[PDB]
Amino acid sequence: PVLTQSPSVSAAPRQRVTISVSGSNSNIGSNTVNWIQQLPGRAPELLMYDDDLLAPGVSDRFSGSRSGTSASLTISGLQSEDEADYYAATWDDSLNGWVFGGGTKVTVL
Amino acid sequence: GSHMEKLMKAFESLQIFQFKEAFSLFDKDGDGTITTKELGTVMRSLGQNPTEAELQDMINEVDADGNGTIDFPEFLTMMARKM
Ligand SMILES: [Ca+2]
Ligand SMILES: [Ca+2]
Repeated sequence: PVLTQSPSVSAAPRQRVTISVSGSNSNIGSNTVNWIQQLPGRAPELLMYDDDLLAPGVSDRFSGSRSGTSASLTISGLQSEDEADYYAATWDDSLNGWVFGGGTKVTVL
Repeated sequence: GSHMEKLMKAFESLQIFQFKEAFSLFDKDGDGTITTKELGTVMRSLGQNPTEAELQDMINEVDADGNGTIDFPEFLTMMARKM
């Protein structure tokens, strides 16, 4: 994976969890970040785009940011339905194509 | 702003990611290529029963570099024509 994500995390309901991703000047440094959510046994879906916008239908408990070569997805009030794998995506100007993180699992206690 | 352009680009990245996961389901090796053997396993998970030569022929129709196996970009061309 060209992007590197923060390690998988376990947290209790109502906790704040922040997943981070780290890239390079040519990808996250120059292009906006999308977040993809894959719930257990479901297809991956778009969760956030343009760094900080919610995809249609997505809970406003999610927020995103981008600074330099880093980006982050915050889940403010963690709930059972958030148990999932989260992937970062962006464009890479040097590879002329989409690049991805290796995913971060959120497990809720 | 360019609201619809940004959203449509994001959905393109989600479509590529979805193909990456599909590729991974073919590439049960994880070696980054789809062989006749792996393609055959997927085709028979569907109802189908191709010969090894027919599987090679499916490969050859998208084999751009000519190494006799399918890599991710060639897989994208194969899915383009199907979809
Ligand atoms: Ca393989
Ligand atoms: Ca090939």
